[PDB]
Amino acid sequence: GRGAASGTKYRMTLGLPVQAIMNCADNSGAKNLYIVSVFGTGARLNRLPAASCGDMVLATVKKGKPDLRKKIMPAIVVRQRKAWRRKDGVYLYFEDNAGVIVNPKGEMKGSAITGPVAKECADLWPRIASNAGTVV
Amino acid sequence: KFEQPRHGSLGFLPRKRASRQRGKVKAFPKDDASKPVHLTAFLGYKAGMTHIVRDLDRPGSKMHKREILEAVTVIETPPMVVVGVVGYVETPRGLRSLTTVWAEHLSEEVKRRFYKNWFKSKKKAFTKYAKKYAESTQSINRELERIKKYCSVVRVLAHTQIRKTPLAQKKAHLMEIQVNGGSVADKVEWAREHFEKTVDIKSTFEQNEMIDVIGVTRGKGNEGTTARWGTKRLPRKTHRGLRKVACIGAWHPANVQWTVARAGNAGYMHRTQLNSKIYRIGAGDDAKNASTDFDATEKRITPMGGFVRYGVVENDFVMLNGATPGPVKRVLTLRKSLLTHTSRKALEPVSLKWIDTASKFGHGRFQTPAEAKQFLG
Amino acid sequence: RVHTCYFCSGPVYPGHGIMFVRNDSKVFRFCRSKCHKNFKMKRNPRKVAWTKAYRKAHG
Amino acid sequence: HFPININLTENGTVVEIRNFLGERITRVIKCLPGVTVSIDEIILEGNSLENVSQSAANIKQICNVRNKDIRKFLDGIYVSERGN
RNA sequence: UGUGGAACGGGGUAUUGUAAGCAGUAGAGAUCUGCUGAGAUUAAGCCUUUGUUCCCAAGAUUUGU
RNA sequence: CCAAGACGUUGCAUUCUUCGAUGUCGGCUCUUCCUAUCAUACCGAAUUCGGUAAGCGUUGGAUUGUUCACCCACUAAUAGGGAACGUGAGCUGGGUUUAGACCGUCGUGAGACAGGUUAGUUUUACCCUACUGAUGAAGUGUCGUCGCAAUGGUAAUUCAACUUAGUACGGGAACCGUUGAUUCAGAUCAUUGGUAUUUGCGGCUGCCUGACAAGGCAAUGCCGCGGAGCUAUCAUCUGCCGGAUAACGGCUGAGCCAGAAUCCGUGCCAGAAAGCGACGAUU
RNA sequence: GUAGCCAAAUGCCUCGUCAUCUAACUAGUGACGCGCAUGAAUGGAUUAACGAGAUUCCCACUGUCCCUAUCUACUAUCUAG
RNA sequence: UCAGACACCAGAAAAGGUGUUAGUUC
Repeated sequence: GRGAASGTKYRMTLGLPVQAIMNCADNSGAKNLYIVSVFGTGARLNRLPAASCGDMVLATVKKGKPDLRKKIMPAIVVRQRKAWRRKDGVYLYFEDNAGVIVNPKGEMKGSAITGPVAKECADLWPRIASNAGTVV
Repeated sequence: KFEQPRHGSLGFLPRKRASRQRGKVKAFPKDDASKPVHLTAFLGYKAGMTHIVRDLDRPGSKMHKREILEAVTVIETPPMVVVGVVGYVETPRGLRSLTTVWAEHLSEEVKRRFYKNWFKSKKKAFTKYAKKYAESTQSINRELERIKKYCSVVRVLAHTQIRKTPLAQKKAHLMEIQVNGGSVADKVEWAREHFEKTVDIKSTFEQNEMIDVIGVTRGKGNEGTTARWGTKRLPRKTHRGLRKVACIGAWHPANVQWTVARAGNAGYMHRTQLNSKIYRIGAGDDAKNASTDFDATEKRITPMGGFVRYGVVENDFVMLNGATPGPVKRVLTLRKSLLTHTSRKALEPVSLKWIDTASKFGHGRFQTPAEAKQFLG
Repeated sequence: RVHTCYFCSGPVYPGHGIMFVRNDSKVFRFCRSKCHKNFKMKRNPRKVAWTKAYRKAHG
Repeated sequence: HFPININLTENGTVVEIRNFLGERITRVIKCLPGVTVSIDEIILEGNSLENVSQSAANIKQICNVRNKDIRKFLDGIYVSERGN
């Protein structure tokens, strides 16, 4: 799952726990994504799996094309509203939580991404970086 | 049905207040006779802490040769005065202090350590010792010879010039520092020739050494099991309280176990945090100590308005990586690391780019008053 | 290097304030939570008395 | 396939083996007292036959293949002769 | 009886956001504008002090190789 | 165990206590033990099975009151069991749950139902102990400074990527090493976030002090920012090498060598308030 | 045992079966009925409006929760009675 | 490498051993 990423992601503040609705950033046809699990989550009692920018999650399309709904497909968190600290000392937070639809190999289902893309997400996933318009 | 690891470590209890205010070096580095005579400990005062910007020179890392921001702790370390020496002889029951030799003249700062009420006392400590030191040095010579002949461990008694620090306290802190390196005869000669002289931290530590910091942590008073031990808060519906441990034991054994979380003192405890790098040993006289080479801008370590609840650091200081136990103005002990380490993180040289001296008493926005007047009309 | 804060129009040194990017990718650097929160309330710096932008354009 | 590099230290008192089956870990073995090792054949000579045999066994155990098929992977060091 | 201590005062520092008053060739009399990043607060667990003022040469108890 | 793993064979209800009352399931919480080992470490046998091994870990959810169960996921893995079927003066009260009431079946009826269904008061610690922290008389002449260390506790864990290397091997490794993470642990408050009786500054409402200015009342009137403190795996830092070994492999021919996350010490916490030393001054 | 109605507060077997909603439901709803043991003033079947009734879902909302933190007054605490 | 130790009694088996001390028969 998460081993299909290129590069090692630093620790950052998790801002999208399970059952969080985030906006679909790509033109796949989905409007929002419902997070049901996060890849690489260990065994901690009572703690919800939580996701941050660049993480891969399993998500369900609550609103969108009917064929897209009613199933589980992998997603990548691309934008986060919770603030996280880059190792250089800058605190980042996007205006909204956003994700994109990808296959387990890591290639996104969409053809373009709307809005900024987290630099950490772009570095981990080249395909998202390739389709991104601006990376910040 | 489910499992969860224990809440907290069982190696740190009893969670009682430390019996000492100043950190006790419970272990000294193994003595190596090949190494030259040197000190293996120092005693400073936590002035405060700030943050810096540093270029990360670790190859293979995701941020190699790019700037990082790190929080650093500044400890004011004015030179310690070596006032005495004490010898230890190894016995089948452990180390035993064979004898102690003091210097001829002891300052008022260290003499106040011996009195609870120095104002009312006649200040008579070491007076007869000074008299015998002057009139007959042969008895002192026999004592030093005894240390050289029988004692296998040598520790110098040192006190800190606390009057140089901005502290209302006037009793100088005194400790024993083990002298490793060379023969026992060499240690005694080094100790005797250094009576009443001062040893600076520049001689001991070398601007990159991994040291241990020893001190008593900041006291939080009495606390409950939710805060003292990190147990889960009980549900909102609970009767008679929720910030506690629900079950404190089984039917048998018919006792509460030592391993069950309880309330009580949570803080003011003795800690020995390991592997703290010295990022910079600054000299007191130098006015450029906080100014790096990529920054220029002649400035001192003290932020604008002074260190919060400490003042202005005018003496030699040490800037350590990360946090240290204890509040500000607390006595801290820096000792040489007992373990060997060959890690790239522990061996990489440190070259700072910028040191933050904006006011920590708020949201500082200016580094120095000179450019503060520039921005302000 | 130093950056200019959006609201206060002053210099933000490394590790100070927050950097907030809008859905439109535009980047805004705040030095303190006060300027951050004023911007969230859509305050015009030209109308706020303590902002350097107002001072530059008035007087 | 991968040649085995043997280094002698302290006049053959310490034998360092490198590039064993391509591994990058250098195996250092200190021979027992009274045994001298000299140089793809290594000869260990000494007065204590038991010490010489133990040193040879230790060298053979150090150069060992783990989690591999013994029939296919025949790399290693084995004693050829033992006399006076 | 000290490079003493305390009470205030000054400077730095920080928080807020241009005070009371006055003038107007501002204003369809809320408000704007000048003096005015001013004023107010600032250790109560901020720093600093050649500033002023004041206080202290002790009372009680227990203590022996 | 036996030889053709079949056939055989050997092992791992009662009514004694309580009816002048031992609070009755599950969950939540929290701790500890066992090994009959799910994962991790170490070898051994042809991704598959065993040996030593309980050190550390063993999840998030849907339904159901449920212990079992069953599903969608994640994970190195989501092993099992004891503790008065651990745990109600710890909780909750969903199951059980007297009296209300409804239904079905049974009964001539009152009623019954180990059938369903709703509603239905969960008391008390200030005592003793234990545990958790806090003082403390007295040996050592007295008071202080600096120490010693018996004993007790103890702590770290796991994964991924990269380099090895598309090499060995005939599609595909592994040691070392590097870079980050997971869980746990002890701190810390430079930065960020949270908090607001700084009632610090600004703002607003109703009333009141004749008006302005300045204030008060509204059980902290309300709103914005808010230093300091406290605090966040929401923020940062830190967390290792010695020895003996079990499995097992050797050496010579018992003894010795090799070898595990195991045991024991270095390290770390406490300091015996009836263990101890050195030293200072001694009205 | 008609008109009806139903695994219904009535169906033992039973987590009935199919569809429905959910990533997943022994829930809930819809349909089916050889219904342990439904059924017509012991009232049957609908039913607008009403209900501190029982139940299911959805948006809004939230410290219910992740995962706890901070503040206030009164206690507790120490003292006099 | 967690021997054995006195009846009732606080419990153990078949089968085994490159354990050892003896015996019986080819």
